[PDB]
Amino acid sequence: KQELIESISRKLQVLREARESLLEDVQANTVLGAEVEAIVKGVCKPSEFDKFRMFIGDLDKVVNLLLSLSGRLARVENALNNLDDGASPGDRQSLLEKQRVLIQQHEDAKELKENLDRRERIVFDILANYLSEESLADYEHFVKMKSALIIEQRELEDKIHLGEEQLKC
Amino acid sequence: SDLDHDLSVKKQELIESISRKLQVLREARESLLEDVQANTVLGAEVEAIVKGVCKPSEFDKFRMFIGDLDKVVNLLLSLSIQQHEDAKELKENLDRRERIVFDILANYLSEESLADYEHFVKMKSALIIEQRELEDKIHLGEEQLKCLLD
Repeated sequence: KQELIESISRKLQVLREARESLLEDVQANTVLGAEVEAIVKGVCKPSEFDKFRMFIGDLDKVVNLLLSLSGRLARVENALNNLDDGASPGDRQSLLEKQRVLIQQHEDAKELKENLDRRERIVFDILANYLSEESLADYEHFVKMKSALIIEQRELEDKIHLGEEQLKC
Repeated sequence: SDLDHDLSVKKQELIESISRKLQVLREARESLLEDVQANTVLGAEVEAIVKGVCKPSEFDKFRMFIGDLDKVVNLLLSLSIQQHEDAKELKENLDRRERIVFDILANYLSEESLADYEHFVKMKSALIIEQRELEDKIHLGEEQLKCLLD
C-alpha cells in the first residue's frame, strides 16, 4: 500500500506540469486572440466587430457551462453505477430526478452550442470579405484551440483533484 | 398563561392570512400560464411571417436568437459568481442580438407585425421573470406556514 502513495504522488506532479504547459498554451492562444481581434477591429465595420466579440465571449461561456453539466452528469450517472451494487434506502430517487434536470440543462446547453456553431460560420463569413487566408487561418485555429484547450484543461484538473481525493483516503 | 393564548390567536390569524395570500399567488400562477400560451401562439405567428418573407439565413438568425433568449434567461434566474456573471454578459450580448434581429426585421416587416415581434419578445422575458418571482413568493409563504403551524 505504501508504494501507491509515492507512485500517485509522482503521476500527480506529472499532471501538474501538464497543467502548467497547457496554461502556457492558454496564454499563447490568448494573445493570438487579441491580435486577431486587433485586426478585425482594424478592418471590419463596428457592428461586425461587435458580432465577432460577442461570438468569442459567448463561445467561452457556452463551452464552459456545457462542460460543467457534462461533468456533473457523469458524476451522478457513475454514482448510480457504483451505488446499485451497494445498498441505500430512498437516496436513489433523488439522484434520478437530479439526473433528469441535469439532462434538461445539458440538452439546453447543447442547443446553445449548435447555435454557436452556425454563428461561428456567420462570423467567418463576415470576416472572409476583409481578412487574408493567413488571418482567417489564425482565426479558425484560435477558436478551435480555445475549445480544445479549455476542455483538456478541465479534464486534467479533474484527474489531479481525483488523485488528491484518492490519497486523502 | 394569558400571553400564550394571545400567541395562539395572533399566530392562527397570521396563518389564515398567509394561506389566503398563497391562494392569490397560485391563482396568479395558473392565470399566468394562459398568458404564456397566448404569447406562444403569437410567437408562432411572428415566426411564420418572418419565415415567409425573410431569407433562410436571416430567418436562421432570428430563430437562433429566439431559442437562445429563453435559455439565457432561464440560467440567469436559476442562478440569481462565475456562473452568474457569465449569465450577465450573455444577457447583455443577448440584448445586442435582439437589436440586430429587430434591425433586420424592421425593413422587411410592416408596422403592426413589428409591434407584434417586439411585444412577443418583451413578454417572452417578462413572463419567465414573473413566473420565477411567483414560485419564490409561494416557496417563502409555504415555509412560513411550515414554521407557524408547528
